[PDB]
Amino acid sequence: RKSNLKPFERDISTEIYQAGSTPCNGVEGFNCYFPLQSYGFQPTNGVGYQ
Amino acid sequence: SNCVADYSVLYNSASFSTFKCYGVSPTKLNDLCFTNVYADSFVIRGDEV
Repeated sequence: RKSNLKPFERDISTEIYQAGSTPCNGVEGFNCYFPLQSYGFQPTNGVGYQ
Repeated sequence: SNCVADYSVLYNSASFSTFKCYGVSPTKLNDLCFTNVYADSFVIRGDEV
């Protein structure tokens, strides 16, 4: 997260989260954090992680 | 212990390999402060990270 979240605001920005002083600027690199993570959708997990 | 939590120089070291946190957030580092730290400093093999 970069911006201070307001209630009920859709945000579609896939901007590269900068970790420290690494200018990523369109590409990845040294800890260029990609915040758009992924869901674990399997029946292999338990019953509360579904 | 017995020292001001100067977690800034604990964090901004660019000589890292992989930044892995297990129980705490990285945004309130200097804000949130702890009681006592028991560090386990040892050298591992490269495929053990």
